[PDB]
Amino acid sequence: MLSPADKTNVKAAWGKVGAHAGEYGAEALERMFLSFPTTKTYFPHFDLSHGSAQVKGHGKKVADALTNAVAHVDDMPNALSALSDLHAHKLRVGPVNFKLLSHCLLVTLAAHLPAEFTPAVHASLDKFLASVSTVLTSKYR
Amino acid sequence: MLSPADKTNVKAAWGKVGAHAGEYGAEALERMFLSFPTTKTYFPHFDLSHGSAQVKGHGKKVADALTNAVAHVDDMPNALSALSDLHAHKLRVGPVNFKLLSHCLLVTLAAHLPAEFTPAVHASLDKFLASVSTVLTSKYR
Amino acid sequence: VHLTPEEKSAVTALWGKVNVDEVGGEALGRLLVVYPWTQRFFESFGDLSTPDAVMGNPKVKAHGKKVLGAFSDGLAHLDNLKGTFATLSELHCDKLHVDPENFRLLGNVLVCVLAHHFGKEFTPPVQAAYQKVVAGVANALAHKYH
Amino acid sequence: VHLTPEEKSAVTALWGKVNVDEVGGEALGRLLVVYPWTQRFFESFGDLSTPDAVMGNPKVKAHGKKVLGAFSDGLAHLDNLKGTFATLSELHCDKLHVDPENFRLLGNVLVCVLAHHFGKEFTPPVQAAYQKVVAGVANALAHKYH
Ligand code: HEM
Ligand code: HEM
Ligand code: HEM
Ligand code: HEM
Repeated sequence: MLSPADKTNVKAAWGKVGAHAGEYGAEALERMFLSFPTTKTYFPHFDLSHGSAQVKGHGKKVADALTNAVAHVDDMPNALSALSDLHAHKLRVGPVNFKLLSHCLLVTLAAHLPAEFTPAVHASLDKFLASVSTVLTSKYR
Repeated sequence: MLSPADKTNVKAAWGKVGAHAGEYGAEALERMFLSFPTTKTYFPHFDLSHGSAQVKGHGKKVADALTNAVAHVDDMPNALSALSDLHAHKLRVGPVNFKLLSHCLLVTLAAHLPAEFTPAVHASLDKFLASVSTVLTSKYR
Repeated sequence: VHLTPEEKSAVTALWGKVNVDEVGGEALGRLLVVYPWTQRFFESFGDLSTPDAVMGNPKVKAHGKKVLGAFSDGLAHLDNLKGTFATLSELHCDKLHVDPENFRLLGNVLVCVLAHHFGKEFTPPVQAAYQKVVAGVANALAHKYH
Repeated sequence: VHLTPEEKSAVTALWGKVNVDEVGGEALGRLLVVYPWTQRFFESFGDLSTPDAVMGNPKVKAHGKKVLGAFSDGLAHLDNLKGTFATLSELHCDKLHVDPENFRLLGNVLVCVLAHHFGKEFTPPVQAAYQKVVAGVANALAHKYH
């Protein structure tokens, strides 16, 4: 459950991401593929090579949805219903993977927002990605 | 979330547990200690010997709490608030351990309820235990 | 795996009593039913719409017997699982693209199934030996992923 | 662990740039902040009521450097983290009652801190190699639990 500080923290942090969210999306994916090679099992149809247009493109998509969730930090369940749908009934990504992308997203933010990645912001972002994770895997069964 | 189907399954199977809940709780703890030894770090103060009265006593407590969740299947978050508070603030059990207990609780029931432990009841019991776990871990941060 | 001799004997005694045909079908069906997401890999198997549809699907039963067949083989080479499972590991990764976490879920389902089948015979300590074993196999099956 | 000479070099060289004092105090405090239940082992440290209070607690800071210290000494034995951490593993089990899962959390926290610190330098390929080491260390530390 995101506290008022958390939502603030999250909103602040993502605010700085700005025009780079897409790039950060892409980079996180890249870090996940490299660090947790099992995650690649879900993208057999992509070119996973460095700077592949497929990864870039996809990075954008992930970034944009994250953005959308920060904006509806208050109504996540509702803001991401379609996405919860897609993942649960179409994609069928196993739940463990959500923790892997989440972690890689922290790492990426850490690496690019030195000043804003304080211990309190770190905790908030973590809880946020966890919340996003829960929403996205809530219609699994 | 638990469907009406799930609720019927759980009340039915737990119904059968009846007066053995105590012994089954103790048993689930023993299996957990033997298979996932890392869980013992939380019970340094216990005689974990075979047939420890401590374990027996502890098993009833757990079973009693599960019985209480079944009794309030439509208000678990409130029926369990106290225990959520306890596990989050005093015991501070790391999340992953909950899934270890759930799994051994599942093993015990299977071993004792051959007739009721159908694929459908198994799925329902799994979702139930996952929800209980979610509640007990809700106040962690 | 870290199997004491007495764990190894207990694994083997019990396994002697198992009907791989049936246990196999039961474990695989139960997996598709308890963790519906694992159905992604068997869209060509047909109707998996309800529990009766999965448990009784001749394709699920057949596959399950295949999987458990490969598993029993593993049980005879408990000394060299990585070895035993190498080609299968490569297949699951490279051709099938099966997320290796699926192998641990199957492990757990199987332990419930053995509990289901042997009742009291599946003692606390017999389960601890099987836990080691299914963990070993899942590791072996994931060893070749890249 | 199962590091490629190339991956061995990247770990080795980034590390050489690490101020153990700072990174250690920060890895440990971020842990207590992000995963509040880890505080159950540091009751005696004092006020951990706030990010500010953990980050500031010198007991925390000094524990952090003692932790990174041993971690540091372990990168010198990447071929045998098991024998390197055996006594520390027994200690953590038998005396401290620390759940090995915490080893993994720390590891991840550690990787976040290095990224935090090295920005650009901490590339996907460099993170990949560190992920294998933190896993490796966590595994060696949990190795003697019974
Ligand atoms: C941080 C949580 C996640 C978010 C917000 C997210 C978001 C998205 C979005 C926005 C799309 C595109 C939907 C469309 O095309 O309209 C997508 C598709 C997809 N996602 Fe997720 N995702 C998340 C986690 C994951 C994880 C952990 C995996 C696998 C390890 C995954 C696997 C996939 C796949 C395979 C696709 C389709 C790829 C394609 O064929 O283009 N997602 N996701
Ligand atoms: C669904 C799972 C769980 C349920 C229903 C449950 C329930 C309970 C209950 C009813 C108590 C007794 C509190 C009192 O004195 O009134 C308790 C205590 C305790 N639980 Fe849990 N718990 C669960 C999971 C866990 C797990 C997974 C662990 C660790 C592996 C754990 C560790 C403890 C400890 C250490 C105590 C205190 C023991 C003592 O000193 O008497 N619990 N739990
Ligand atoms: C104990 C773990 C497992 C073992 C020993 C095992 C063994 C096998 C064997 C022997 C085959 C046939 C190989 C061939 O076609 O050349 C196979 C195929 C397959 N396995 Fe696995 N398997 C295991 C777990 C799983 C799990 C958990 C999944 C998915 C959740 C899975 C998915 C598949 C699929 C999709 C196929 C091919 C089916 C087809 O013919 O279309 N396996 N497995
Ligand atoms: C990379 C992983 C870790 C390493 C290398 C490590 C290493 C050490 C070392 C070298 C000591 C010195 C104590 C002595 O020699 O008596 C120590 C103590 C201790 N560690 Fe760990 N540790 C690790 C992770 C953890 C984690 C994650 C926790 C808890 C979240 C933890 C809890 C403790 C505690 C409570 C002590 C005792 C401190 C005291 O006496 O006040 N350790 N550890």
